[PDB]
Amino acid sequence: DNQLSLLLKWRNDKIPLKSASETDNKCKVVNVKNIFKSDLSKYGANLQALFINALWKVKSRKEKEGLNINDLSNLKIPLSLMKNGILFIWSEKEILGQIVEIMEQKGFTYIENFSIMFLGLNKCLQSINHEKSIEQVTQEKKFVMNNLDILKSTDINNLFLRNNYPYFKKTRHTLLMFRRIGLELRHQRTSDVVFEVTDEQDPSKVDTMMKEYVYQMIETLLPKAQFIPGVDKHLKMMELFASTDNYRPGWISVIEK
Amino acid sequence: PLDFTQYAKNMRKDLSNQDICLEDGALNHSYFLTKKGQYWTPLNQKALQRGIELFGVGNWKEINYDEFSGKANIVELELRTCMILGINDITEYYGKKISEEEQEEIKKSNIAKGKKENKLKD
Amino acid sequence: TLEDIENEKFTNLEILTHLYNLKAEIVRRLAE
Amino acid sequence: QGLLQDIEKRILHYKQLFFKEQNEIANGKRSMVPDNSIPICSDVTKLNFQALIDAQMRHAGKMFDVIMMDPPWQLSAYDSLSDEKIQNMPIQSLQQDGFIFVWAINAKYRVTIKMIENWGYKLVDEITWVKKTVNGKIAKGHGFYLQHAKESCLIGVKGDVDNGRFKKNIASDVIFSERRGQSQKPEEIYQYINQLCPNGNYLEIFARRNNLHDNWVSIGNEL
Ligand SMILES: C[S@+](CC[C@H](N)C(=O)[O-])C[C@H]1O[C@@H](n2cnc3c(N)ncnc32)[C@H](O)[C@@H]1O
Repeated sequence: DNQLSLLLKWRNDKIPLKSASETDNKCKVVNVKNIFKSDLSKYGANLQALFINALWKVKSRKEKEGLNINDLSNLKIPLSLMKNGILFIWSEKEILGQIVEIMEQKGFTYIENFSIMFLGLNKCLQSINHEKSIEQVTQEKKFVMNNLDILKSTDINNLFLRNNYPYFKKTRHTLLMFRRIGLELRHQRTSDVVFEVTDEQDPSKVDTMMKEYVYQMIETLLPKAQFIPGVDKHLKMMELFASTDNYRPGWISVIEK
Repeated sequence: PLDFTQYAKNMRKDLSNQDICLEDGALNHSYFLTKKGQYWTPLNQKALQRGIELFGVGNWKEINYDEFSGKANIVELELRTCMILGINDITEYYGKKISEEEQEEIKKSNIAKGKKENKLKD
Repeated sequence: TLEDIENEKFTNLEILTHLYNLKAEIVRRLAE
Repeated sequence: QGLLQDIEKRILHYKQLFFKEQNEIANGKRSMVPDNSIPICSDVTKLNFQALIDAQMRHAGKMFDVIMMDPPWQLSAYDSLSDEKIQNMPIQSLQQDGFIFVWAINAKYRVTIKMIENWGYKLVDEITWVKKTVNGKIAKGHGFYLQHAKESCLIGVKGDVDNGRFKKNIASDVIFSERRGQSQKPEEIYQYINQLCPNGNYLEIFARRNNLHDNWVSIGNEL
């Protein structure tokens, strides 16, 4: 049938949302007026990973705010900052070619891709029966995940999300990966495709419990950039456009403020 | 244009092989009912009949030497000769020169045997 | 290897994918 | 010996089946290939593309609306072509106002974007085909950083493409369908193209006989 008991199993497994760590030696928080206009060579050196949690301002996202693709070109990544490592970036459908060309003009070669397949929660709720806040959406998602054996007879193509786009309806959100060669990678442990039940208002803004999935993917892809206490005197992972509340241990959080 | 039957006929006449299109522009469905490179053309049938009238049933080594069909499958040669003669047992019809068959008509009208598949049975 | 000759689906002409040469294999094996 | 007798009996049986099949074909037995399809057998390098263009002008009066390519990349196939030879194709002449559908592998994602740019197209979309199993689960795969479970169809566009014969905001950019024979694209791509361009002129390059459809001009070595 749907097999949604297996396509949504990660949302009931041993993946909880991780509690933030206060300002100590395990995490470092930097407040900058603009990363795209500032020199990052001093905040961290020899970065083994660089995740750019970029929300893009495109025509697809209507009446929203976000970064601009033309502003990524003048982002200096010095060699001392970044010798060997992978750069992670969220991609829309309008700017994939611009992203890949801009990253090629800096020294990074496209290596991979990662997409999220979106199932609507309204469709799942309606199949189960026969402005929302984040806690309300969380409890609705918990309700959907509980009654996961009533909508098992439904056709999965009838539950997919179909958002408006000029050419084909939007059903996925993709993360591009680029690599610079001057890493002790762990290779095949996460699939390119993950299934998520999401609210339809703005699926680009990935929420917790799925951002945790991305963090776990990145941190199992790079098992030697972890900050072991005492052993390492500097952090090795940097995440730009961080959340001001959750400071992940072992990372450098850069928040625009 | 708003006529895909006639448009397909004309395009197949001008840009497709003679083994893929008919004279009027229709698909040669026999070509697509067989694997590529194994289609028996009417030219092959004419060459087979010409070789039969030239040399007879006999052995098929000579017909594969002078290459009337372009180095075709010899098994198809001693299979499609049975269709014209009407008997799946041509052992007694060995080495006979025939121009007009005169045998298919008489050997396809035997009611004692089974006239199945437009052919008499051994 | 007698049954494997026809397990795969072929075209009508190809179904004798080795009976083509088995036609002479039988003759040679009857010769000696 | 007994094996000779069994072989002779099997020969007689398959001979009878053979004879019945060609009798049926001579009667007028139709084929799985649809009518109204225009198959062309040639090599694309040796092809006289001017003749094809002139025929398309003579009959249809205008060039193709959707072009689909599944290029033979130098990744392993057994009939590959160089990237410059594929770039040397006169794709700029076969189309002026319409879409192009190029199936790109991960190793050839960047060069596919580059060729689509060089041919005069703008990369605007991309359809992901997620492979399903018979049970309905995700089919796994192999990669270097991650496991591959999808294939990419990069979609460029050039010229006036909204002129009353292309449809916007039609179908999902995800195909969740079972894996058919090797290297065979899902059948729903043709339905999506029908939703995109109803009853138009389509050209597909590097075609096989299983890709033959109504209204589709197809070019290939085996087709
Ligand atoms: C990599 S494509 C995949 C086949 C097809 N796209 C499908 O979905 O089944 C392989 C086909 O390309 C065709 N091909 C290879 N070289 C060609 C050439 N130089 N010109 C035209 N077709 C070619 C061959 O006929 C082969 O069947």
